[PDB]
Amino acid sequence: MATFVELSTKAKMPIVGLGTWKSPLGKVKEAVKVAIDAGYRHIDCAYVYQNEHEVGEAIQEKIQEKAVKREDLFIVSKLWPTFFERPLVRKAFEKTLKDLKLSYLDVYLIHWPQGFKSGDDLFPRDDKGNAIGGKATFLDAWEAMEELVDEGLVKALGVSNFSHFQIEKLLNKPGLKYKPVTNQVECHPYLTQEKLIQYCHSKGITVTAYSPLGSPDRPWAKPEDPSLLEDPKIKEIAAKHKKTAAQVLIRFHIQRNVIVIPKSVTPARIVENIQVFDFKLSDEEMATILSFNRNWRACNLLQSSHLEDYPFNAEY
Ligand SMILES: NC(=O)c1ccc[n+]([C@@H]2O[C@H](COP(=O)([O-])OP(=O)(O)OC[C@H]3O[C@@H](n4cnc5c(N)ncnc54)[C@H](OP(=O)(O)O)[C@@H]3O)[C@@H](O)[C@H]2O)c1
Ligand SMILES: C/C(=C\c1ccc(C(=O)O)cc1Br)c1ccc2c(c1)C(C)(C)CCC2(C)C
Repeated sequence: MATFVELSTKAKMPIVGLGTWKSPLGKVKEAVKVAIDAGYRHIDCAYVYQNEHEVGEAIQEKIQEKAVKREDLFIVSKLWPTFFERPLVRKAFEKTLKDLKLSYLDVYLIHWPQGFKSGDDLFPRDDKGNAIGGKATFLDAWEAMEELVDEGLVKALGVSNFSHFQIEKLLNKPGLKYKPVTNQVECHPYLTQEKLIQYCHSKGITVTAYSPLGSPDRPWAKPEDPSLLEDPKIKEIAAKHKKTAAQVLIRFHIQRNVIVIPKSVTPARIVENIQVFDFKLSDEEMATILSFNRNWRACNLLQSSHLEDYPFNAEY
């Protein structure tokens, strides 16, 4: 049973959620069911994961068997950047909600700030594999998303992979109806996001940490790339508490009041990843962990730097 981070809307977002990127069909349903049993109330989803239909099946199953009430679940999905054109925003959302078998989402995020070529090719790219842009912007998309909140289909809106410049562009848009309640970005001891977190918090925006374990199963991983779970200095701290490295990496975010969404389809690990409310990292331990900041991203497979609004060039 998790503590919470309060949003600007006063809604309570569970500080630990379940990630579902690359959760396979046939394992993700069981993953969601084990997580709800273990006390997870926050599930992080996306159109682009192409598994929301199986997540929906699992959620509905657990609501049916009285394991959990809808209003105690916090469901998040994301709009993919091939759907920034107004009518596509609605159609994309409708498929997401249809797949999830829900009547509303708790938060709906812009997945990525750069617009891609519009339509149902989710990864439009040239021969060399660089992304093909579209003319619709994240501001166009936000406009259409705000309707969903007007209609009660989404409780709050958010962003993902935005630098502070792009959040400024959003916050400083004349005639804005709803503000982002969270910015979901990569965060872990090698990418501590100190400036970005400070910025978001000062604007009443929470931060959701993705890839908190360094996404160890990412396909583009080189053995030279650092590994957090195998990091001796992380493992020292885990040992001190007789906890696992994974548990330390998750607890790190909790103690910064940052929401964190570790992904697993392994029942033992799903349970392990929420056993993080019975210990506390000392100040010196937090300081030590923060010192590991390398500014290293597990997640930037996007050959999209040539397009406008690329978020990762900025200092923060
Ligand atoms: N907004 C975005 O752009 C964006 C981008 C990336 C991710 N996300 C979200 O954030 C979530 C989490 O990030 P991520 O999936 O990239 O990587 P991650 O959560 O850092 O790591 C997941 C990997 O670690 C393994 N694992 C999980 N718990 C473990 C434990 N206790 N001990 C050892 N290994 C463990 C998992 O294996 P098994 O699954 O085989 O157990 C999986 O291979 C995603 O699922 C997604 O919902 C969002
Ligand atoms: C994999 C993907 C991005 C992506 C995937 C998952 C998540 C997430 O939230 O977990 C988040 C994200 Br963000 C992507 C985006 C653009 C492109 C590609 C993949 C490939 C590599 C297929 C070709 C080139 C382009 C640039 C079109």
